[PDB]
Amino acid sequence: AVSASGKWLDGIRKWYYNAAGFNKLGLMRDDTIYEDEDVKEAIRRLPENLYNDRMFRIKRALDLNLKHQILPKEQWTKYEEENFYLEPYLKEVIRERKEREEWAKK
Amino acid sequence: SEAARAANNGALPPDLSYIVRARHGGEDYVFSLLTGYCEPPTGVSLREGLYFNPYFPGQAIAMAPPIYTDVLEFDDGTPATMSQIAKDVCTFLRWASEPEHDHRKRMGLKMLMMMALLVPLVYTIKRHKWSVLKSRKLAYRPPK
Amino acid sequence: SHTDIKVPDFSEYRRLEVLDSTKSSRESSEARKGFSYLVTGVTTVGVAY
Amino acid sequence: TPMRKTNPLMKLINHSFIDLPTPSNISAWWNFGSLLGACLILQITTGLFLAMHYSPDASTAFSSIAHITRDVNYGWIIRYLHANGASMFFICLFLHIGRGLYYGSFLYSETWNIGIILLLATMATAFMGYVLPWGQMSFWGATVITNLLSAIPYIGTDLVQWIWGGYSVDSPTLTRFFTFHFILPFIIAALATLHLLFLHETGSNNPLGITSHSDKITFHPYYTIKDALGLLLFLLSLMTLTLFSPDLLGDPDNYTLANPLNTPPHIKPEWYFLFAYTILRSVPNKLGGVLALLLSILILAMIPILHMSKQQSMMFRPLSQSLYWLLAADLLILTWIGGQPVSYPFTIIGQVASVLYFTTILILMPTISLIENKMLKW
Amino acid sequence: IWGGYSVDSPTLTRFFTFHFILPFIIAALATLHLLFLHETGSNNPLGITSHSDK
Amino acid sequence: SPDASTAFSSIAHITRDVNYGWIIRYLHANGASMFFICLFLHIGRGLYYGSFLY
Amino acid sequence: GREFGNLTRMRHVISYSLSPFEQRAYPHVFTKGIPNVLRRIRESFFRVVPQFVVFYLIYTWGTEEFERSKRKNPAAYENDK
Amino acid sequence: VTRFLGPRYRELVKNWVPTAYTWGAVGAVGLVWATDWRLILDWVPYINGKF
Amino acid sequence: VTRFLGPRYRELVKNWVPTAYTWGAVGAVGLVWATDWRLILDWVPYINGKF
Amino acid sequence: SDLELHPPSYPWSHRGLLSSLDHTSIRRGFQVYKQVCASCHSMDFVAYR
Amino acid sequence: VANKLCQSFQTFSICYAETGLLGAHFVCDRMKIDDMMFVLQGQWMRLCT
Amino acid sequence: AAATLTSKLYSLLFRRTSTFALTIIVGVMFFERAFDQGADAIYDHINEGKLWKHIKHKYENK
Ligand SMILES: CCCCCCCCCCCCCCCCC[C@@H](O)O[C@H](CO[C@H](O)CCCCCCCCCCCCCCC)COP(=O)(O)OCC[N+](C)(C)C
Ligand code: HEC
Ligand code: HEM
Ligand code: HEM
Ligand code: HEM
Repeated sequence: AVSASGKWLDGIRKWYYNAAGFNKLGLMRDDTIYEDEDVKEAIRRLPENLYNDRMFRIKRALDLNLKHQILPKEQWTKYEEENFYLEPYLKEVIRERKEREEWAKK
Repeated sequence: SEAARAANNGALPPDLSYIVRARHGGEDYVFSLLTGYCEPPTGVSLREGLYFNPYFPGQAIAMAPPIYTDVLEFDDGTPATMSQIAKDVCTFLRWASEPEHDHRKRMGLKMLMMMALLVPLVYTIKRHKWSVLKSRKLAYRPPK
Repeated sequence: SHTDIKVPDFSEYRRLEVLDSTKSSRESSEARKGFSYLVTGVTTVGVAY
Repeated sequence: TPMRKTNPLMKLINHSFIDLPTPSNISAWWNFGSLLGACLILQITTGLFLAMHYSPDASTAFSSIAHITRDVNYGWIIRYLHANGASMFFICLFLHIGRGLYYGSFLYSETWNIGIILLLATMATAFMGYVLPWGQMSFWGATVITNLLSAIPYIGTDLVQWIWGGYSVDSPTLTRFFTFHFILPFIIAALATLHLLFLHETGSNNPLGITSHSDKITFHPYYTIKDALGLLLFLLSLMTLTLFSPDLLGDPDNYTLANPLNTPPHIKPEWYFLFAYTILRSVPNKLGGVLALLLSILILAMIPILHMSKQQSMMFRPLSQSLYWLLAADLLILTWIGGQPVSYPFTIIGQVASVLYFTTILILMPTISLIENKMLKW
Repeated sequence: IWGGYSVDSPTLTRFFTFHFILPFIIAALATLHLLFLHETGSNNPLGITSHSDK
Repeated sequence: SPDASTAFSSIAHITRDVNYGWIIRYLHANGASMFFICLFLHIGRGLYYGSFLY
Repeated sequence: GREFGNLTRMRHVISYSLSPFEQRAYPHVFTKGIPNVLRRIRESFFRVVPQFVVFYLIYTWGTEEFERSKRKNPAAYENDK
Repeated sequence: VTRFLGPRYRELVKNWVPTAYTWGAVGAVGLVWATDWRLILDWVPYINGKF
Repeated sequence: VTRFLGPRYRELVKNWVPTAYTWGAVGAVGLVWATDWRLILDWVPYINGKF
Repeated sequence: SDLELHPPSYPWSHRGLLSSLDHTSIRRGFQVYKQVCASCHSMDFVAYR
Repeated sequence: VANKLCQSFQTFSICYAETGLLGAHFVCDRMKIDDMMFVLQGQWMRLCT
Repeated sequence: AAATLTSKLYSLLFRRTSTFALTIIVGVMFFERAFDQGADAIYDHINEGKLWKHIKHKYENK
């Protein structure tokens, strides 16, 4: 609930965001998430163009990892640049699982 | 071993076949053992059969000082300094403990040359097989 | 489209002998392949020894 | 219609080796796994030629090895390749487990557990095999390790004498250990087959941690020569350890005959066990030291349960990476402490290192994982 | 094979090792044996194919 | 114990001093002959019922 | 059921390549390779080394402390008398 | 882990309780017989061929 | 068996004979080198590691 | 109580990676062994071969 | 067609004044793309000898 | 224009894999002896007077 200290939180989140290396590979935040079955169904529900963008950026990341190189500095993902595309879908899936479970315990 | 102990104040003289590799520091421990025999420091005393060699862990070895000048005469005719003698002893013990030393050094020389030859070649072969992946481009072409 | 695509230049990676877009590669190919086959051929000798 | 697809043996080889997809971006660390697969063969073949001269009687076990190192032609190279070979085996093993702990490979829980059981098998194998030479450290290590079994509260000594085959360690114990040491590695091989069996229906993990289905590639063209180079470097490091400095990973005193009567000073077990041994040194209680010992290796099974991050690899999560290298440094600390006599400085550092070793991976890691979760806004 | 000019202790140790190791090879080859057997199915005493009554 | 001297004495050790050792030695030594009975019959049925076509 | 035809769906990701014989085994090593290895090591430093340095510190301190107590023990007898 | 507790899971565990004690009796008596445990076997009315 | 006779089979075997000379030379020279046969090796101009 | 003195390193002739034992020193050292050493010490595993 | 491989194909030689392109051209089911290759190259090999 | 020595080495040999294996084994046939006497000459060179085979003269053949 902090104010300016919350801006400080934005600062440390930005620094930690640059501490994570996926920006070096062009990845969006959501590409990095571990793909358990909930995430699997979450990816299944993605719109085709977005799913294509995801698969291609994943290939670009793996390909850069092949030759142990790095994406050029101009092309790095920026902290404000990201679109958190997978969140609504994954939240729908997880909420559905929690609903099925809460029904299942009764 | 019992008669050996009885002949030696209960002490048992160790087999010398592995004496170099057995003790820490190897042959280096033995020469230093055969050399140091300082008279005991003031404030300490020992059993009359015991002898004060500091390098020995008990610091009171039962062994009598085995060697000194001209205990022996080499057939080579080289002088019998106790240092020369102790050096020859540690050398011969070092061989008795590692007979395969020379052949091992030889193979070692051969293997280094061999590996020195093989590594660049096999690594170059890996670079060759992998070059198609290392160099490959890829692009993204949405229809619109 | 079906024609818009074109291969990006690979001249940076290419062997020095074939860099130009003029000379026939048919003669050089025996040399290019011959070098690498010579390498594998020596390596097989080492492994055999 | 290739013949690989037809004949069943060629089918299975077409699966396990020639054709199975792998992530393209696999690095040098995964190679260690295959190296372990290689090491076992060596440890068999080489060892197979030591069993042809070794006599498992207590009265002649030592002289027979003298017979091998001296009388037998080219016996010493087999001896040293074998002994150093076990050390390389555990080095590749530790690096392998560290790789599996670092990149979040533990999520393949069944493969993980088979790896743990296979680990315990290799440990028992190395122990009984180290008992075989019948030197000072061998005999004494056996007495010290065996007594731990005596720790168990009710069954204890009856069970311990059941291992000894007598009141005290002697020839029958040596013969038994020769048999189990002979038999265990092949069981380790069958487990390894199970290990690869569970492994391949999901596929090998990649360093990024993202699924690599988009960039799968056949194993034969690339990783066979990559593993050829890794095996070549392995043989390089092994031959350098054997032909130049055979002894330094070993311990002098083994070249002395075992004495039931006399007791050796430093009494240090061979280095790969040392850290575990420190834990025994750390807890004053007997049974408590035993349970802490069993927890020292079992603890690996609890790791998947303790996982909290929504990602696999540490590489995108630097804080946990720092905890990881703290853990490695701590293992170096224990591994060094195992080589030292009890004294004021060592006992305090050993206890702190052990407690830190348990607390860093039962507490700190999940919590900083949660912190890394909150920092990335999900 | 003898390891010497006559049968003696080293030979007995040889045979102890080989006799100790062969059966475990025999098990793996037996797994190959069943592996070439099960993809076609077991034979029946009549010799007629018996898919109708498996 | 696989040595030219100690082997036979070790066998007497198995047959006598070892608990239930003779039962093991005889189940083993006769178990091999049973293994060859079962094996010869096992080959014989193959020679008979034409299982050799596999 | 995870053969290459059975794998993930993916769409218009065109990829280019070359024959190994068409290209040298060690392109741009001096100009591009070494600096790359350097940026890699520079990323690795602070995440790896300092904790090992802490190991060196605890090591030297423990050795100096054991060696201190051991040889000052007679010196402890000296201040004793 | 929290999900496992619940109104029907109590019912289920209660349904499997008799089976649980029964197999527990199976493991206990089976252990006592496999081990020739002397302590309880001294107490059994007829199984006393042990001396 | 009988079917393998035929003029094209003759043409084919004639096409593959030199390859058999090559592999036969490979196996022969390789066998001699591996066992270091004294009788065959000495005849060679330079290989005289044996005494 | 106090630990034994640690032996000094020495420039042994064979300490080097390619260095080898000088056989004359082995000869003379064996000549020392034959009576100065052998009067009580033994070598169970070494023969006149 | 035996286990039903290639759907449709043709061999071609698009020669030019300077070079040319020998080769083959075929349609594939997703699962058979490897097998359709293994035969093709083999046929070339079969003509190489 | 003129063929490179690697090419003359190629078409005469490498194009057929059996000839390739053959030249490999012959190459091993010379390389074994060459590497042998070479490395032995080196190891002999490092320590003249230490190895007994040259020490034999002080006592050999009566
Ligand atoms: C410890 C457990 C593991 C064992 C240790 C393994 C150690 C090996 C590590 C070293 C790496 C070796 C790999 C190096 C590459 C091998 C050579 C191979 O690539 O040769 C290929 C082909 O191989 C050879 O051509 C055929 C064999 C030639 C040599 C045969 C020698 C005898 C070997 C027989 C051994 C059989 C095993 C049983 C023992 C008798 C060449 O293919 P390619 O370069 O792409 O194209 C060439 C085009 N040509 C042929 C038309 C010119
Ligand atoms: C019989 C007189 C005697 C002679 C002469 C003698 N030794 Fe010793 N040596 C002993 C005895 C007794 C011990 C055991 C000392 C002890 O147990 O404290 C011993 C100990 C040793 C040790 C150290 C063993 C240990 O436990 O530290 C070495 C090394 C050794 N002898 C080798 C030699 C060498 C080299 C010589 C040089 C000629 C030599 N011996 C001559 C009697 C002798
Ligand atoms: C993963 C598998 C194995 C490992 C890690 C291993 C490790 C070891 C170790 C550490 C020793 C102690 C030697 C020493 O320190 O001097 C040893 C000795 C021995 N090993 Fe193995 N071993 C393995 C498998 C085998 C196999 C399959 C055999 C089959 C014969 C075998 C036979 C022997 C024998 C007979 C000895 C004692 C002989 C001697 O030391 O001279 N081992 N082994
Ligand atoms: C002799 C011992 C072992 C052998 C021969 C062996 C064999 C293998 C092989 C061949 C692989 C293929 C992938 C690779 O090589 O990286 C593999 C992977 C794997 N191993 Fe092992 N293994 C051994 C021990 C262990 C141990 C002790 C563990 C865990 C404590 C373990 C856990 C794993 C895991 C989790 C993978 C999956 C790799 C991935 O997900 O990418 N293994 N193993
Ligand atoms: C350790 C040795 C052997 C083992 C463990 C073994 C095991 C088996 C088993 C379990 C079967 C399944 C059918 C049955 O049980 O009758 C089988 C089938 C068969 N075996 Fe064996 N066998 C062995 C030795 C042999 C030998 C020595 C031969 C031939 C000389 C042989 C040839 C066959 C044949 C032809 C079949 C096909 C039977 C059918 O299709 O019904 N096996 N084997």
